[PDB]
Amino acid sequence: QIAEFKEAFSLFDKDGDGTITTKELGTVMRSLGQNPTEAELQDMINEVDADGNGTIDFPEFLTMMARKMKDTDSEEEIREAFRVFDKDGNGYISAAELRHVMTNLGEKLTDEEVDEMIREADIDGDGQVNYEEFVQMMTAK
Amino acid sequence: AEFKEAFSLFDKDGDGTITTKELGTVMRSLGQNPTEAELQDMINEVDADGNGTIDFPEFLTMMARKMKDTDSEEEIREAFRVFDKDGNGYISAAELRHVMTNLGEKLTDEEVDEMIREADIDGDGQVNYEEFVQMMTAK
Amino acid sequence: AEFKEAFSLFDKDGDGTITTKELGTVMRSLGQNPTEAELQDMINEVDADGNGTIDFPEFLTMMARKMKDTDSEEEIREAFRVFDKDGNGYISAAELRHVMTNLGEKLTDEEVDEMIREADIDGDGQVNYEEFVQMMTAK
Amino acid sequence: QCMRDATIALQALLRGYLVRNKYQMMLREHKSIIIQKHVRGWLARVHYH
Repeated sequence: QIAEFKEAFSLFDKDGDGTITTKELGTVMRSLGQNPTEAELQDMINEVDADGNGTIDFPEFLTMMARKMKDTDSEEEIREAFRVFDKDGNGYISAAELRHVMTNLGEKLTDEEVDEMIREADIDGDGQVNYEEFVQMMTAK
Repeated sequence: AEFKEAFSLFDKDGDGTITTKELGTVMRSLGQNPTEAELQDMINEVDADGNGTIDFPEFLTMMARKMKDTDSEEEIREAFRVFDKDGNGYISAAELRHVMTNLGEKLTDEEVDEMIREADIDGDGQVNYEEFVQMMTAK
Repeated sequence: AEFKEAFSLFDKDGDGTITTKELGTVMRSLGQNPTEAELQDMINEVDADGNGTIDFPEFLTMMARKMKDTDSEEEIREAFRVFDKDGNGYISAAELRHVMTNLGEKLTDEEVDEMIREADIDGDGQVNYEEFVQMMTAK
Repeated sequence: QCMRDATIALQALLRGYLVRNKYQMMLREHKSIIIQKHVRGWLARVHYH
């Protein structure tokens, strides 16, 4: 709870001012555990207080989390997902195909986000990924 | 209803073009509802005769030329028949399959067998077609 | 934590000044744990640019300016990892050498070798890190 | 739509995984720093012990 989260907050505070930049709201939520979309963050970064604010304190954030808790919790449910590239039902997809789905489809990720992700994803010597194991690792928490 | 992002989900390769035969599925992905006939007429009224693929500009010009007919297909919310005349509110699964697979722009039997999964059928052999039309669209 | 007596043991000449490169060691003889980075930042935020040595007054003014950061380095009495998540209470000697000699303000392999003298290692190859942190600090 | 929703969930989860890894790595470096530092407080051990 709040002790691990305070240590996460104290790592996001870099200046040591007690307050983190409002831009780093969606990384702090995600660091604690949650997954939120960057739309959901925009719909709860707005306020009359935090919309006007340049930085946010740990009491403010704890207040935001309490207000939006249900929606915020709803982001942690997803453990199962389905994806094609595999049509033949091998259970495997290439790293090229994974990069194409992540960077070319949906909200779109960057290549740097995908390159970051493939530092904590098993990839065999063929260059393929078991996508059932990959979904389990990403949801793992 | 043009959407570049929808085009970029049909383009998978990133060539900037999609096959001329994926035109009906792209219009229908967008929001529109054109017949397979209307889709062919839209292609045939352009000298896209020899064209194997379409770019987003070409697709934009076709939708703008045919906006009125294409918009008409997303007006409707209710659907009558003309199959029933008694006004029983019921149609036989045989007549329902016949209108779907024998009239108009025919569905396959496998498409129809999918839509009659979970659809109740009485001891006469008739289905409530109002519930069946609602269950197909309202999903 | 200023101490004139501690300064008089660094001053071995009775000049009144000590070398600017013995500033980190003087802080860590007083009490204070400052990082090698923190030590460089405190020197760099004074125009002690050309200064070859520091007097006790200069050292006093630096500690008073930086009291808040420097005090923080002597709060900590415990030390969790974040290199066990299973909660086995054990870490491999390989991971323990890697954090020490590859992460942060890197120790030398000879320094790490000194700290693993008389440190028990099982048949898996793992060390009780809680005992190892206590055995390093409580001395 | 269902394929697009499955892709957005995948990249939201990936973004939530990445930051946790990046935080975890930062904590590993920060943990090393504060132990390396406490050991080099043993200039004390040389000076009086």
